[PDB]
Amino acid sequence: VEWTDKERSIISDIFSHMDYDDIGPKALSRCLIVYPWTQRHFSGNAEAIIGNANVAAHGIKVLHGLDRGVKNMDNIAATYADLSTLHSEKLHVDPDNFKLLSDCITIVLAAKMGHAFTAETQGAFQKFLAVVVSALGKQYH
Amino acid sequence: VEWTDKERSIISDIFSHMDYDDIGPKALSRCLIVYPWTQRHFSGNAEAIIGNANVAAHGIKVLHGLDRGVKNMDNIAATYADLSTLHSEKLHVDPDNFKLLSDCITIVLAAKMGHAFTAETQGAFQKFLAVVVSALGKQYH
Amino acid sequence: SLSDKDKAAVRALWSKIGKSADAIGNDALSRMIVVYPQTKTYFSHWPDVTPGSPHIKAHGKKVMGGIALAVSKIDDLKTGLMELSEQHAYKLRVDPANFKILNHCILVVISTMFPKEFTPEAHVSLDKFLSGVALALAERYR
Amino acid sequence: SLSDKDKAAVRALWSKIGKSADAIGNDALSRMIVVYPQTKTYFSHWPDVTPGSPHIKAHGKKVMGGIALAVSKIDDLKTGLMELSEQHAYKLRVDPANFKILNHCILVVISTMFPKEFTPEAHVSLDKFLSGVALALAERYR
Ligand code: HEM
Ligand code: HEM
Ligand code: HEM
Ligand code: HEM
Repeated sequence: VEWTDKERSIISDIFSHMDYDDIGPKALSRCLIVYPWTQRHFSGNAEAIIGNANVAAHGIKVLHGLDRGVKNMDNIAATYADLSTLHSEKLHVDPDNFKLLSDCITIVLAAKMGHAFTAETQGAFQKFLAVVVSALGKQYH
Repeated sequence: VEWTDKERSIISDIFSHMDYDDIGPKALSRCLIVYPWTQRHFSGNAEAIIGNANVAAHGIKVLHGLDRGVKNMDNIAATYADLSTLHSEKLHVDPDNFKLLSDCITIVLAAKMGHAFTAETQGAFQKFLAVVVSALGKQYH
Repeated sequence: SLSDKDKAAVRALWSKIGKSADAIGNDALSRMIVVYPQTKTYFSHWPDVTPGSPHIKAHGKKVMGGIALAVSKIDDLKTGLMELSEQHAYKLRVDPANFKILNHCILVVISTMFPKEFTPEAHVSLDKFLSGVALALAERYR
Repeated sequence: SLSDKDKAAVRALWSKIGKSADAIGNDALSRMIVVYPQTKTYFSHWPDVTPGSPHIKAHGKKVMGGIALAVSKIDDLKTGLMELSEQHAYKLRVDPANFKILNHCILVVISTMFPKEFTPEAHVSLDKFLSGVALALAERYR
């Protein structure tokens, strides 16, 4: 991707106003309920999942993980090379799972931001997640 | 992608032994019958489609189009930038269509090559088409 | 397939948000066109196709009315949406890959408008429902 | 959904290629593991998981026997494949994204083995059938 200055500003703004501790756990628990086959990773009901500290911890890690991408928007695939290997090689996370998660991150953000999550905002945010998802799932390009 | 020498050799071999005039029309007519919504592009029955000279002409163009990618495997996204614009901007081809087509190219090749289309062969061939499909559909990475 | 649990969840959610169907459609349609530019071409016959557009607004009512129809026909989406499938396949020739795109935009809009009601449990059943709606709209395609 | 035309085409094709079901499965399973490495993990309990493997061969017979079951249950895939859905969802915990991958490998193998029989018209109906099979296997997932 060739980022426009407006995209960089939008992504920077979203991340600076996001409360990771709130958004992270929500996005991951939402992902575990909507695509329950992802639950296998955090077992090492819905109510249970939502309050599970292990789920919360990784959800927060995911958001901090996106931050290094936000820090260097032009070196994303390189930035996530190691995390990609970890999730496939050691964790056996199916590469399709990154896209499912992300949609859940976008949906939880949309709920937090409400009408401030404009179309232009959604476009920039989803484009940034797409690039990260490609690097994690190691897509051919 | 970082091509291995074996991948380059496989792709080079496949393309040097493929009869474009036969494979091209077959792949496109197969695509038009299996995902018939793609027919809209060549109307400007199955039997009719298979013998349609317009369909055949573009199927052959597709294969010659892949050849420039084969010629510079390390500059594929750049190579297809213009063709990408043409298909989206001027032709309104849905980006999902490149993946459908491609699967049809792979399937027609598999039929031609028979058991010579080994798993390793299929892997190298599909990986090359994936990279081309990403450049044509202009995927975020 | 939709279970009785899924059907009940979708009816309960629609009961709650249905009042805002027009606004949901205008917003979902606006987003689609902007975020997935390959979709703009289907609406190019309209004088104005931007988020603010009066055409977008009018059609958004029709899109969510089709979703409301889907909710009433939840027990048999194939039969209930057959005429809309025919229309999209034959008359409008809308590439079927786009149904899941509009569905995602509808989920995003419902989330921005009803954060309280759109819980993860409402989301799983509505997503299975929208997948069923997309498959039903794809009925006449091949 | 599968039309009577689709059902008849799938039964006619299976009538023709069914004799080679074991070989089709061994080959499809081999390809999957090699071309989509994320799938290898589900079979890591086997001593040998390479194209040549005796485990691959034995299981390939079981995979195409499930496809043969699907052909016999073509009128109601959901009910016919419910037990296999339960098994993949709950006991094996196979990520459902992989069903379409094996399906593509099965199409590739049938094409290498029966170029004459696997015409574009056989392909469209078999592809709609395999999509239905994947959706049925996904029944117990959520
Ligand atoms: C945007 C996507 C993701 C990012 C940025 C992300 C980030 C991370 C990070 C920072 C860690 C700690 C890694 C380390 O210790 O070096 C981790 C661990 C892990 N990830 Fe993810 N992850 C993502 C998606 C997923 C998905 C979709 C799953 C599974 C469905 C998953 C499952 C795991 C598990 C099991 C661990 C180990 C447990 C833990 O550390 O909490 N991750 N991930
Ligand atoms: C690997 C994918 C493809 C390649 C390499 C390819 C290549 C080409 C080439 C070389 C041309 C002539 C372009 C020019 O005049 O500058 C062309 C034209 C065109 N393409 Fe494609 N194409 C592909 C996929 C598709 C798909 C999937 C569709 C539609 C379903 C499609 C529809 C068209 C149409 C309508 C034309 C104009 C008619 C013609 O020139 O035959 N193409 N394409
Ligand atoms: C949730 C899925 C969708 C629903 C329920 C839906 C519903 C509708 C309804 C009710 C109509 C009016 C039909 C009539 O006149 O009887 C229609 C027309 C139309 N739809 Fe859809 N649709 C969906 C998805 C799509 C998508 C994905 C696109 C394109 C990307 C699309 C493009 C159109 C267009 C262009 C028209 C005609 C607009 C006009 O000329 O005024 N539809 N749709
Ligand atoms: C066309 C779709 C598929 C069919 C019809 C199918 C069919 C079968 C059948 C008949 C069995 C034996 C079940 C029993 O013991 O009663 C089974 C087991 C199993 N399947 Fe599938 N399956 C499919 C897709 C998948 C995919 C996509 C994967 C993984 C990527 C998978 C992984 C497994 C594994 C690991 C076992 C157990 C193997 C063992 O321990 O021996 N299956 N499947």
